[PDB]
Amino acid sequence: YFDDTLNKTKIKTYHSSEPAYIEEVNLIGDESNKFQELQTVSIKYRIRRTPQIGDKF
Amino acid sequence: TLKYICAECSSKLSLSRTDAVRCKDCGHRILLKARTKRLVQFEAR
Amino acid sequence: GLLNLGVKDIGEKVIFDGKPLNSNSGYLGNKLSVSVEQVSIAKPMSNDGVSSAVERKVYPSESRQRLTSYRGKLLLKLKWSVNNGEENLFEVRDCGGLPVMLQSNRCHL
Amino acid sequence: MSTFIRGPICGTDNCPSRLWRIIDGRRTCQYGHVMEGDVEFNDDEDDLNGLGAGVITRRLNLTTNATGSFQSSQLTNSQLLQQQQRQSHKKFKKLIGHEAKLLFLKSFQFILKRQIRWLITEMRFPKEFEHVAKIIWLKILKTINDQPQEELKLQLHMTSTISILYLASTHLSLPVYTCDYIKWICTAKMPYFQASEILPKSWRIQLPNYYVSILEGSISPFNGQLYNKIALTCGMIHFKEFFNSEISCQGLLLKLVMQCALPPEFYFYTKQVIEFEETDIRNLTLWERTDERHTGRVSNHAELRVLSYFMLTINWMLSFDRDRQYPLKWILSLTESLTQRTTTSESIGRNIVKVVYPDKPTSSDYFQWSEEETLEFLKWMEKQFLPTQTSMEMTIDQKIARRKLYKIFPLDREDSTHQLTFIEDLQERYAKQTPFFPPARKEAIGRLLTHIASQLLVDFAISKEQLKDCISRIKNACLHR
Amino acid sequence: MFEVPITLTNRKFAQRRKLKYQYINYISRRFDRISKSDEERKFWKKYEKPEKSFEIWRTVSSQNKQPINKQKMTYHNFKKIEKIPLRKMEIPLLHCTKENKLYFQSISRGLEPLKTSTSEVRNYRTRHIVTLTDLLHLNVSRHNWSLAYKIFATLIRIPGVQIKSLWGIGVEILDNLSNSSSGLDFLQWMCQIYSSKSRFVQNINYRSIVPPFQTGSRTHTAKFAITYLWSSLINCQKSMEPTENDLLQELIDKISEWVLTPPFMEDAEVWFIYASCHLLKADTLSRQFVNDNKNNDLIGLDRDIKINQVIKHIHYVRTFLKICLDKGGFAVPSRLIENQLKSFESRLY
Ligand SMILES: [Zn+2]
Repeated sequence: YFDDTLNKTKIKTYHSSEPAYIEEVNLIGDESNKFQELQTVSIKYRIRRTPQIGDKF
Repeated sequence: TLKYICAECSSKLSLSRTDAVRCKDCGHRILLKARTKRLVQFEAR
Repeated sequence: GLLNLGVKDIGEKVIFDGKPLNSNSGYLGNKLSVSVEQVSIAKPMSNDGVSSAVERKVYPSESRQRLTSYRGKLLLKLKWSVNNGEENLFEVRDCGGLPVMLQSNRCHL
Repeated sequence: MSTFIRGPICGTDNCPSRLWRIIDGRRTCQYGHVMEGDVEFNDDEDDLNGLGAGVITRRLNLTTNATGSFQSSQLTNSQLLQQQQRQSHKKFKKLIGHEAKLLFLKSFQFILKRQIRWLITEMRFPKEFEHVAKIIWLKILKTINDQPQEELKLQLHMTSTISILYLASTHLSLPVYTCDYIKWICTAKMPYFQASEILPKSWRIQLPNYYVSILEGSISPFNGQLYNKIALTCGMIHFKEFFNSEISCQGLLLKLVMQCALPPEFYFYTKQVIEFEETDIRNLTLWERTDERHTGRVSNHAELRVLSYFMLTINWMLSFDRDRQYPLKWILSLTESLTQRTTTSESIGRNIVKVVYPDKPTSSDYFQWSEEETLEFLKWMEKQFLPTQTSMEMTIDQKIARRKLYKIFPLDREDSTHQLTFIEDLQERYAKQTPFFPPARKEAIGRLLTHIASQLLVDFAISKEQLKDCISRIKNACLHR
Repeated sequence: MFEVPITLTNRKFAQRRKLKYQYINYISRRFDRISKSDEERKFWKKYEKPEKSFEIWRTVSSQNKQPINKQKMTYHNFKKIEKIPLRKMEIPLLHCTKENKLYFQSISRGLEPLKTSTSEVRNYRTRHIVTLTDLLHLNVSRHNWSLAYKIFATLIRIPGVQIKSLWGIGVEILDNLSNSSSGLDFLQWMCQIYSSKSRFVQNINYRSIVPPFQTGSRTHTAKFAITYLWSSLINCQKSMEPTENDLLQELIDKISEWVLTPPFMEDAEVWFIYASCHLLKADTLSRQFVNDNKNNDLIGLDRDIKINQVIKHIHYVRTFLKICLDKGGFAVPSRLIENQLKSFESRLY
């Protein structure tokens, strides 16, 4: 995204110990009166969990 | 053409930084980001 | 329903403009009866761009995807009784969105 | 460029780069070495019962932990934001004055040109029609520049453009005015009535500074309105000196006789009275450049006088046809057959012009509107009113709503060639009179003359008396035998 | 001749209304005494509104109020009140156009204008439209379905339609149009296009949207929404009792989505036709369990679960008819509906 105040293109980084995959990204304009800027985004991450030593059964 | 699907009308569309975040065929305010033909490698395990 | 019996039991809340009228004063400067007659709950609706935006029935899936509450407009018929009945005023006031139970007699599903 | 350092640089090696190892908690040298700080703060544990009303809250005036050593910024004054928003809500028009006038000028420039090319397609009148029209306005422009400084009285008017095309056509002398006007209204041949076209999208917006918006047919011509500006344009133009044989046309006479009681003789009758005292045996030319702003009964609107001679001829001729060449019962038959009737395009057009609902001469036909006339009317509305237009914004919602509404009433369609052609109708009514071979006839003659008065007057600026004022005028002119 | 789709060329009419009111508050004032833009808003704050209907018709059968006022009008007494308001109208009369000078001097003499303001506007946009509006009204006055529909369909595509006739000729044209559409659809599209559940009225100079034939939701019953429900129950009746059904339920749940707000919040037809749709749902179920004891020889068919489903309803509908009476509803001739319902409950025996 880009903030005019900083004149810089910034990004929100993902911070985790393990990778995932983005399953769905949903754009939320709802409850808005105008909101033309598309300010809310929902990103769902898929983290696979393979059976592993220490996982409970 | 980037794509955005209406969560409630199924209508494909391609919003721009210059248009309202709304389903142009229904009027919904929720849009699913469409998947594209994008290469991804996978380890088969 | 239970909620309308509750509002019939809370009854009235009386207030006197401080008796004035200059027995005028002592014998109250007119009675101002107030109360709530009925209470209605409506199924979730959303009109956009305010008035002039055909309303749509709102389904839970939208409330979840939007990550927002699933509210029903709560209305209650207000009774503004003046001089114990010299003048009666009704107004149904909109009291914001009451969260509705799913599969209840007030949810679309 | 900007500089590095607005926080730290490695005073060891002269390497001004910085690394973040979030796993380390360490700020380090991106290129070289060492600890840029051992201390690392604020990533709390599992204990934030949140009693803290923490009223503080950042607001960018106490700076920030600077946790980005990456920087570039700039000097700021203090929250561009208002200047940012001023700049976002700047690009509009906010002009006015000479600059606004120039584009007002420009737009006027363009629509006329669009007008001219439909002109060519409709009439197929080669380079010629096109180039004469161009220099005509080149000449018109010449004058506008001179009284410039800050003079903003450019006349033009919805009328000026057709006056321009009119005068140019007369130079060439292709047609007529009433016919041209009716044809144009009927087929919207001109882009005249709506000014949204251009390709302004933008000229539209250039807050055409009061000017431009005033574009767009604004309204339909009254009494004078349109012959008056033609005179102004001529004075503007000094048109008569420049162009030959203006206002002329033996074709308007033909148009007129065929117009109705087309008499294989009244063309020559009226041509003869015109021959007579009608400007001493001479094709009357375009009136002059009525320089004066009062624009009085110039009346020498050549045509206006042609129609006057036309009318006069009819009753003179017909109310002293001593030989009785035109039978009593013959006159009413013509006025008879005349009664309304469809039109291979023409009469339908004249209905469309009648619908400017003016002085109520056609208002009632408004009412009557002979069945189908009603139908072919709605036909011409579903074809030529569509341009009509295209709320911008006001909800990509209502646009949608509007669309839905239209869908709902879907309107349209939930020997052939019925509307025969012009010379077909013309033929069939001169056949409808083809049985040719006191107080009452005088009455019939008056009856008939009122009708033509309706017709000729209706195509034009009328003056339910100037017309006759006009009539009166030459009446007077005549009796100097 | 008919009523035009558009905001009235706001040019001379707005300054004629200044001069009219300003005179009425001036002559107004000296009477009030003869008894001891903003002016126009003050005239309505002094006179008041009409309510959601048309003409403040209200009985005339309660309050005596002795109006003897007595000929109190001696030509001499009128010219005492009038001699000073007219000289104060002149001031503003000079700044007004020559046409509006005598327009004022006509209405101040008591002359009325035979010059319909909608008989002079000369705007391409406008004009035509008046052209149209009159065409479609002369075509429904001879039932010309195939041509009235074309003129109607063009009239709304031109930028000058406020529901207006757009709905009041848009419904019959669809009843007279034996072909495509049930004013219903169009009626339900209107309902959503004019809920305006906003409570308001009064305040500003309603001078392009006066008509209690568009507007409402927050008091002022809309009449196309009441017509939508009435046309919908008549659309349910035809060829019922003569899972693709639902309609008499669709109408029970569409009127329930309401439940007081603006509609029931307001009383009548709302409650009444709700009951009427409900009363029809009780008859159909007596027919579907009527003829010669239900269908015929008895029911054995597990007692009568169907009688209990119907008696519950009959008891309910009597609750809806009663609350519609209690809450001031003059609409219902209770005597006939109670006799019908008892003679019907009989059939159920
Ligand atoms: Zn949709």
